[PDB]
Amino acid sequence: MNYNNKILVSESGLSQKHLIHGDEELFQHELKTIFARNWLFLTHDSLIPAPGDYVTAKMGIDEVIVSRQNDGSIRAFLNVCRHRGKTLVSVEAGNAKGFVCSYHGWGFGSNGELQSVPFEKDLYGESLNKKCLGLKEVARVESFHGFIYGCFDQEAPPLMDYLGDAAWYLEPMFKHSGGLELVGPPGKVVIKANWKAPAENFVGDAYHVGWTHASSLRSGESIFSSLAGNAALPPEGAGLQMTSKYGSGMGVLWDGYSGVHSADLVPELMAFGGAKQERLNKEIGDVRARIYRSHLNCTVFPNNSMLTCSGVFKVWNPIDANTTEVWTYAIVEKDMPEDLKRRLADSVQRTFGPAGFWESDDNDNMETASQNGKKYQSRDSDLLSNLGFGEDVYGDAVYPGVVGKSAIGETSYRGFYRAYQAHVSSSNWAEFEHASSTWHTELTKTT
Amino acid sequence: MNYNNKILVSESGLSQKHLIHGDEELFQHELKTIFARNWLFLTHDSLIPAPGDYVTAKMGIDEVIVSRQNDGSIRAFLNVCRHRGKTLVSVEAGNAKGFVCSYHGWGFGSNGELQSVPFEKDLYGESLNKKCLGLKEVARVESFHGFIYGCFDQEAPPLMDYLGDAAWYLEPMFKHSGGLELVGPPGKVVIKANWKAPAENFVGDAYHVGWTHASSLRSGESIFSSLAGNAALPPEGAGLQMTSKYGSGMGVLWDGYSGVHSADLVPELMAFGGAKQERLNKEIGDVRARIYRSHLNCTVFPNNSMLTCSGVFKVWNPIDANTTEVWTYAIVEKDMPEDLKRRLADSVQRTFGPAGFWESDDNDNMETASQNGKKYQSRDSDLLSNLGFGEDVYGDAVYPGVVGKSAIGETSYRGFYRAYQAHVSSSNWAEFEHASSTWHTELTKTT
Amino acid sequence: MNYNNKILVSESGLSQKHLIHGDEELFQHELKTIFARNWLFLTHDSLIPAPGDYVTAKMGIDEVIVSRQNDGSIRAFLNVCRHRGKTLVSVEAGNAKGFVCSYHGWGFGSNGELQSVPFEKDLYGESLNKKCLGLKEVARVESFHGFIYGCFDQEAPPLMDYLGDAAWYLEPMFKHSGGLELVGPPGKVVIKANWKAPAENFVGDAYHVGWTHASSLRSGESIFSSLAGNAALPPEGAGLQMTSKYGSGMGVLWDGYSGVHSADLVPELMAFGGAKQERLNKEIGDVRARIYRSHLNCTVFPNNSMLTCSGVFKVWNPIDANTTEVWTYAIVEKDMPEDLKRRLADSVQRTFGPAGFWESDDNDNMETASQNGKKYQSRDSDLLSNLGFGEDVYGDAVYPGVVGKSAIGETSYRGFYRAYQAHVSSSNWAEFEHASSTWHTELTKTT
Amino acid sequence: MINIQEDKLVSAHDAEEILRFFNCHDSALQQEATTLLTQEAHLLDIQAYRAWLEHCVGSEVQYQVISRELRAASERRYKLNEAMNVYNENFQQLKVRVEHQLDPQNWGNSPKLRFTRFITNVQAAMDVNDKELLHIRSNVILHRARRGNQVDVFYAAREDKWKRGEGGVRKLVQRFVDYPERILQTHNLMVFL
Amino acid sequence: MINIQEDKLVSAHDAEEILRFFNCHDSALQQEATTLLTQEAHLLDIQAYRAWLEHCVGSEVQYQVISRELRAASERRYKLNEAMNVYNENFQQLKVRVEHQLDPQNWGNSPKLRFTRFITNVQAAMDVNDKELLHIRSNVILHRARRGNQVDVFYAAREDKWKRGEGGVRKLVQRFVDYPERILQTHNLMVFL
Amino acid sequence: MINIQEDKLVSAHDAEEILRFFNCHDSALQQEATTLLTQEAHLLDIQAYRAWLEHCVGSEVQYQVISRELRAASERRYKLNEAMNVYNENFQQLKVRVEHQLDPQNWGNSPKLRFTRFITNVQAAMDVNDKELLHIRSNVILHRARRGNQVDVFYAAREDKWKRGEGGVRKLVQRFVDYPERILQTHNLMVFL
Ligand code: FES
Ligand code: FES
Ligand code: FES
Ligand SMILES: [Fe+3]
Ligand SMILES: [Fe+3]
Ligand SMILES: [Fe+3]
Repeated sequence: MNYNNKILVSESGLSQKHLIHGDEELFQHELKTIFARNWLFLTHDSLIPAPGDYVTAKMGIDEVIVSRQNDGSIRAFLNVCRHRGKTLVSVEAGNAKGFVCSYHGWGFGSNGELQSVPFEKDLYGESLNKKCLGLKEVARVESFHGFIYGCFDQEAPPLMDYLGDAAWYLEPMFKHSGGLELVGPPGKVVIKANWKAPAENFVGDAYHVGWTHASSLRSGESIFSSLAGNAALPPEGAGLQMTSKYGSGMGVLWDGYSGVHSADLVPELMAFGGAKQERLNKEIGDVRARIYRSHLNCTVFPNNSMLTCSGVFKVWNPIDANTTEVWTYAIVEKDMPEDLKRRLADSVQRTFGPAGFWESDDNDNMETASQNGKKYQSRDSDLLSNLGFGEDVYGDAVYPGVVGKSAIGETSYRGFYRAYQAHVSSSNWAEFEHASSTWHTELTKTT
Repeated sequence: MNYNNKILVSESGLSQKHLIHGDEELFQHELKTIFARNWLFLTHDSLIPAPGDYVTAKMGIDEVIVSRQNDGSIRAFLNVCRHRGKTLVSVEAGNAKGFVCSYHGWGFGSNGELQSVPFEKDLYGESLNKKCLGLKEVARVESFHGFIYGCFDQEAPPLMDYLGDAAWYLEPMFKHSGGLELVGPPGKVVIKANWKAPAENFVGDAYHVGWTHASSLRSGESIFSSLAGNAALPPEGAGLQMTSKYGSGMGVLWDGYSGVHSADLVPELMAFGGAKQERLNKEIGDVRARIYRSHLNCTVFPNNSMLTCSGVFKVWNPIDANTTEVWTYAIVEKDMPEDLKRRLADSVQRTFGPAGFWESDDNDNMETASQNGKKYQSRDSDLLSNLGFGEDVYGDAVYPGVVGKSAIGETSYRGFYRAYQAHVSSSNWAEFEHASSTWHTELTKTT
Repeated sequence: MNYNNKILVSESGLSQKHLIHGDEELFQHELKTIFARNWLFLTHDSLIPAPGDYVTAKMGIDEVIVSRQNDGSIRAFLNVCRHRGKTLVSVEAGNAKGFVCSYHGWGFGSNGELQSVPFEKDLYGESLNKKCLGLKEVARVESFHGFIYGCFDQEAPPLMDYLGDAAWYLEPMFKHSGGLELVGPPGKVVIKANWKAPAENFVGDAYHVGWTHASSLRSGESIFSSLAGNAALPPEGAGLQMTSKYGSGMGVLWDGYSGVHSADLVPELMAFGGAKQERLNKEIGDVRARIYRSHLNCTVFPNNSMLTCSGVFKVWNPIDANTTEVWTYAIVEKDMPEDLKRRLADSVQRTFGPAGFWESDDNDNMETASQNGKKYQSRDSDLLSNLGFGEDVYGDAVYPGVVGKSAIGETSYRGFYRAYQAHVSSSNWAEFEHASSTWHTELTKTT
Repeated sequence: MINIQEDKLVSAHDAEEILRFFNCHDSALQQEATTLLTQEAHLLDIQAYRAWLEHCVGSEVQYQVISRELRAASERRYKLNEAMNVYNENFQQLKVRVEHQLDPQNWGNSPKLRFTRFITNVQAAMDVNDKELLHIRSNVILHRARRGNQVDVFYAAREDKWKRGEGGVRKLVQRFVDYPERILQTHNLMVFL
Repeated sequence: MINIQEDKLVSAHDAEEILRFFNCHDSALQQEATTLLTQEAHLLDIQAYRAWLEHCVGSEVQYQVISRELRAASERRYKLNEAMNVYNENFQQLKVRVEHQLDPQNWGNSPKLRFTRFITNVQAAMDVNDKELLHIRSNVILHRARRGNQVDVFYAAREDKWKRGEGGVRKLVQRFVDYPERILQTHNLMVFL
Repeated sequence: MINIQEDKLVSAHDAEEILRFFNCHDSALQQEATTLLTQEAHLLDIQAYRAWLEHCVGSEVQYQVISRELRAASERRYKLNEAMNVYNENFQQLKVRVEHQLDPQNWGNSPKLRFTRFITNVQAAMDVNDKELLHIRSNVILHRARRGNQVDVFYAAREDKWKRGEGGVRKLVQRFVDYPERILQTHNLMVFL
């Protein structure tokens, strides 16, 4: 397939070819144009706070070691020995000054440097140039209020610019709240879906909630429960949708601070978020303080998603076109009481973890939609994302980005796939920029 | 591989390259030139008799919903939602006026029309063109005496013409008997064989019976039991073989009405078939009335097979080059007593179903022959189908088609693979016709 | 990938692209340029000593029948029926005058000839040319002191020439000892590694022993135990490394006749090997008699390895780029007492068999190094084999081949991969020879 | 206990079987049933099919394994055959299958198959009316290995009726299995569950 | 017996549990525990979730399944949360999960799932202090089949505490499972182990 | 009962073992054997390998697991070694394997493996001659999980001999397993069945 010319995503992101969720050649091409080029979530400060602390993470199909250095910085390296290619680290987290390879015993520092080679003097003499044999380093590692992302492409925009207009929406919770911590370890489960299936669902799909999650809403004892079986549609400006240049986007459900949580948490959370909002009104204004305590369903392009308030944090780790390894963490506000932190973390896993009853509602949807993308008669069919098209705005006085001023729509799908097409058909960041110089105009056509 | 030029099947269908049973690129190409082009078995009237009745079926690797409409017709649709591509129906059979998608709740009628979209007025306003959003419809659906077949290619010959000369042989049992019913549900089992392996075996392989099925013949208590261990060869004109233009073919074993059935059914069946034959002598002539009560091992090209009399009905659903999902139904004559119908259905499954002792004899043959097609030294080797070549006739005064007037031979293999080559090297039906204008002459060469 | 031009192995075999252990297209290409071209281990005289005795073996991904003929020779044939391609023989070993196909009953002799076809006269008349329907024969079958190898390429050098300089090192044990026997049946286990991973490890990796096998050395009770955890490095000329034109190579650990064996065998073996060495001093000279009782870790290119003295004999049967079926036999000296033979065979399996505690140390190394070869960021990375480069010699007065006069180094890796590159980029043996006319000069550069 | 109006996912048939075991428990009977089934499984595992028929299977036996068509939970109109019989055998029919297994020309049986059965969750209760009839429920994992690398594993619940026969030995008079996987992924179901 | 200073791979928690069963064995209690668990598994297998709650689960229950992060055997410095709760449910929370299973709009439950559980290695010992409390250990293989060709098999050890409740029926008050596979390959863990 | 001339698929060895259990049954012995094996499996599952050796394995033990070469059912001429020993260990050899498991440089043991064993179909019979010797037959499913997504499941029948030793504790003196899968698909057989 010629990715330079193939229209995988139609103009304005109105539709996508179904094969994008099943074609293995395209999957391999995404490894290059999506995963090796863009910013990918690694970890949180709260998980590697001290010198020597490390975790392993996936970046696309690659595995990296992410290590807190002595100077307080974080560096990340391919988890592959520079000698004969053995996987260096076999655990998920720990604390260490270095890593020794179990094959021939080469020793690398937490800074990636090759520090020791057994019997160096006797075997290699002075022939070994250790300075050139450090672990392959992830070119770029940056933080957004403690959330650490990596990118293999030195040419990428800074993480903050990459978040584009989505940053404004995340800041009340990620920054002005006093900061979040990530509660690990994550749940980990393999699903037979393409990574884009959950990514698109989290970035801008509020339409499915009442029907897909009918049973969870009804049984669950949560604030959004009026939606069960599409018994009721959200109100007026019950919310909005937004998207950005580099693909990230989210839905906003005003005031839904208790999110998916069960009644055993609704009163406590609604008190806690309202109390903080009251304080934030004076610091960041009423609109932004309200955003803080509003439920955001967001995907940070390409494959990191989250539900703020509910506290769900996901990584859709790609395996192949119909296989994804789902990592699920909980996010909590640092200033919450520690007993609340605990209960919230369990509730996140209770609803969206490995045995997450809400998550289970979504699985068949994600799996079959992905798998149908391989079926002969469906490969060239069009998946639709036109809901709300021609009603989006750009450059609003209050809410930035390409915005749909309604709770339910497909605005965020269109922006996610506008960015995805631009990447799949581009050989580098410059080309992506060239292909994106009229991104908002493209998204708001007919309006 | 250039399928325009590659000789996968030699002249007169005398041999086939072994790779045809293992090559995945060819499998993908068959999806286009075999499965998307030809007639495929779906269901029987007896399984969806009332308005609203439906079943799901495979057509190649695609899945379709096959539904009895209010007007008595049958229509079939891809089992894929027109919105984000989720599988619509998760069951095998049922009765319903429509189908609602579990992802966002879109509702489709039994006629494939998009009938309702949740919150249409509030979300889409008048922007949604539902008339253009009906389920993807199977272009052609036709019946042969209650047996329903589908074809995705509007350019295909009518089913009756497609059956060509094979129709004459099937009619005594399918039509003049008063009609057959299909007893469901089918057995379903995955085997590690290429779909062509069982298809070729059923279309024209009587040679294997005495040796492959030695144990079943001996133990089984059946009418064909004299063949066990090749202890004996069939008599004189114990039968014949036939093939047709579009690939379908069968073996005819005169008078073997009790087929593979155990002695607990031989007397009853031999009485029943003989009684009916007596009545049919006056309506269709002695030759055709005898064909009625003669065992036919037939493949309706490409992947539907059957043993009349024995009552075995098979679908070799393709998964990949070395994986096939085998569906097994029983066929019974409508005017049989209902207790006989029951016992015959169990006997079909007893011998050829999931725990079919005769079927088990065939599995290793089908699996290893298919799997060897992937092995390096065997890919370019030639599978032989020359038995009886130069003794076939065309245009016989009594028995139509390309015919070998002997019970055991490879006539039907040659016709099956003459049609298969013509399809694999053709881009459309017109090209297939051009490639088939001398089909019988090709099959009867040297005679 | 253009294998004519792609530099998979750098000059002097100093490095290899990591993708060689993971790329499936290259795996398929190896089937042609490595497995269909070179000599592959089949069996030993001791396993098929009498007329009619046979075994099945893999040759690459193909399976062959290897049969002792009436005249005392051995012939080997593809285990595939010449009719419809069914696997002929389903067992691992036996004794028979012929093989009958379970599909249609065709009978082949132990000499591969098609001898009988059921109902030949009645079905085929005189039309069947049986003389042209014998099983596909392995072109070349030769013995090295009872060890039988096959090659599909009639153009290959004789086995003895193919062993090149490695033959000199194997002869003391394989010939002058009075001969070896192979004790079967082998252990058989599938590992998720590329075949080259164990092959390279056995051909020239002594560096890993002290660290990889730290636990086995320590616990094991063996002669090489001083190495555990790299607590100690081998002495002076504790050994050497060698490689040859056609890829075969080995490490030599002087005097280590008890090898990996537990203390319950060290005294007995050290007595037995020393006693024989004393006798051999007069027949083959002191250097060669010492080689006899020295531990050789050898790979006979491409995928047959062994540890003499320890008595481990391996076949790394290729399945796909990250799957290999490991066969493990024991080799014993024919003149050992039969109780010693028994205990040695069990000890081989105890340490390197399916539940081999030493073998288990190696598995993660082999599996992850292979699997990392598929990971995007590692495909184009360089696996290093430069240890000892610039210190190898050619044409030594005492020790032939390209030789590194040290126990630990990467000499044998460089020669293995010098031959591997030459094969992967050549279309035939002549081209391989053209590409190898300066093989030793290439290996000894900078010296 | 079970009220299927409240316990919405429970079939009437299943609820009837719960009732039979929750009431009147006889520990000795449970032990007897365990012995019977372990011995049966042993005979099958070593492929002593004739011994199995002779020692474990009653003349009046019905040995039945069904495959149920997948239908909607809310389905209430489509009333066609809900299942098919993978096995539905009388003694003679089992005997035919046994002869087929033992025939020296059963090519699929060379090299010899390897079977290993795991029987658990044994429950036993006497029938209320036929004091000769013992209801035994048990679950089986059945592992079949052949030809080097073929491995098939079956899982099922068995609803049995056992009755003392000649010589007073308890023998199987009914086995019923509703096989839980609709599409078999084990090449066939040619094993005695 | 166990000295964890010598038996280097054994955790203190595991060694404590060995001790509780190796001492003072009561055969009758083992049989009672077997009955309890077999009956529990039967109720679950037929999806009688309300019956399970009513007959087998105590009001004070803690039902917990953890997934432990893979760390180095020699790790002694990194002290952050070692595990997460796949399940950590009180009675109300189990009830919510049961209602979710029974809701007619739980689309994933049509067609009806098929469950088969295999309970083995049952051990039982009375608690030393709370003579009302019975420790039961057992292993489970749980087979879930759905939608023709989806098959998921779970394996786990269960550390339970059971106490007699109302009507004097023994009910589950604590279940603890440390799930042995770190990355699930069964689509989810939406089964009651 | 078994006549191997009629029951064509049955080996003489297998028929001899049927006979030993079908005759003279002692329910108490079966219970004792169940306890012994459940406790053994528990010790192994928690990787208390030293405790296993000390409490469960006799000094004179032979611990043997074979892999039998696949040969024709009708083979009667080829008489070479029919099998090989995956394990054929005396006490010292088991001890070496245990030390290998416990060595802190056994890199493959970090992160810590997870084992779960399921023991079923327990049968027990006293030896006719050595009134000290107890024959125990049992089947095992052994689940090994490691490194996130590696899962290996072993299946086997075990023919054991157990004898009371020092302190009168019954210990294993012989274990024999004929491993049913010829080509292992579990990476290795480095587990104690
Ligand atoms: S592969 Fe890491 S030290 Fe050799
Ligand atoms: S995918 Fe079917 S309604 Fe959206
Ligand atoms: S395939 Fe071997 S005789 Fe036909
Ligand atoms: Fe959802
Ligand atoms: Fe057949
Ligand atoms: Fe090694």
